[PDB]
Amino acid sequence: LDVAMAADDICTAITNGEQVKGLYLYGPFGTGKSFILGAIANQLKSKKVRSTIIYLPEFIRTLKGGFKDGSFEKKLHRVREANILMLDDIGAEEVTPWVRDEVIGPLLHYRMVHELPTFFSSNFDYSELEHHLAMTRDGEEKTKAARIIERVKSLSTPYFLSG
Amino acid sequence: LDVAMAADDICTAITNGEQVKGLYLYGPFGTGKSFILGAIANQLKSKKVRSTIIYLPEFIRTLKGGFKDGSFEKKLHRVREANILMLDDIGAEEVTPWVRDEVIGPLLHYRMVHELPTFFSSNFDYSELEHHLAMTRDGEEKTKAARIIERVKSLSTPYFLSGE
Repeated sequence: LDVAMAADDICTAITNGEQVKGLYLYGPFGTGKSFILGAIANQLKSKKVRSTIIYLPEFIRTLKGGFKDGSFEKKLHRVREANILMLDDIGAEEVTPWVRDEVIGPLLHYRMVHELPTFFSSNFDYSELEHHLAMTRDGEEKTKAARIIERVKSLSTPYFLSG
Repeated sequence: LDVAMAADDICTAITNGEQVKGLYLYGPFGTGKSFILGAIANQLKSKKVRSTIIYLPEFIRTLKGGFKDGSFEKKLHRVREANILMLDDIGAEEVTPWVRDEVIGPLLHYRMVHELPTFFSSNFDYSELEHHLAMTRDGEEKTKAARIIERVKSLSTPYFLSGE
C-alpha cells in the first residue's frame, strides 16, 4: 500500500475541516514510520495547523516524574486535548499496569470521546499490540488490552511498512 | 530500502553535513511523490538546511524570455548552483530541442560535475523519461536522451510508488 498518498490526503482533509481517522503505521525498525509522522506534522504546519508528536518511552518517563503526587495528570490533561496527537513507537514502552491503566487507557478514551485525530506508529500490528498490553507483571489481563486496542482501532487506519 | 527510510536517511546525512545523492521518485499520479519531496524539504528546513523545488513547466515559462540572447542564462546559472535542487514532475514539460539541449541537459550536467544533491519526481521511469526526452518536433534523437538520462541516473536512486 502507498502510505505517502494516504498522508497527503489526510493532510488535505484535516486542513479542509473533515473529521478523519489517524494512521496506524506498523512494521520493523528502520522503515520510516517516524519520518512519515513527522512529514504529516510538517505538512500540516505549512498550512498553520498545529500538531503534537510524542515519543512514548520518553513521555512515560516524563509522566513518572510525578506518579506519586498525581501531578502527571497536569501534563496528561494537556496532551490528551491536543488537536492532533501522534504517538510515536507505541508498544516499545515498558508495559506496566500504571502506564496501561492510568496513561494510555485514559488518553485514548478521551481522544475518542471527543473525536480528535490520533496517529500511531508501532513495531506491532493491532493484535500483537493487544497481546503486548495484556501481558504484565500482574499477569495476563485480556479485557483491558481489548478495550485499549479497540480504542486504537477505532482511532486509526492500519498501514504496513516493510523493507 | 524503504522509501520513507531512504528519505529519512538522506535527511540525516545532509543535516550531518554530507552531500549525498537524491532520490528519483517515479509512479502514477496520486501516489505521494510530491508529498515525499515536500517531506524532505521540510525535514531539511527544520534543521536550517535550505533547498529549492522547481516545477519544470513553470520554470521554463519564466525562462522563455530570454530564450534568445542568453538572458535566460541569468536564472539558469542561479538555479543550477543551488545547494539542493528538486525537480518536481520532470517529464511533464513539453520537450523542445532548446528546452532539452539548452536547459535540462546543461542543468543536470552542471549539477553532476559539481556533485550537487539533486532530487526528482516523474510519472516515467528512467527508460520512459529517456524516450520522453528523445522525441520532439525535430524527430527522435536517442543519443542526446541517453546522455541526459545517464546524468539523471548518476544523480539519483530510483524508487517506485504504486497506488493501492
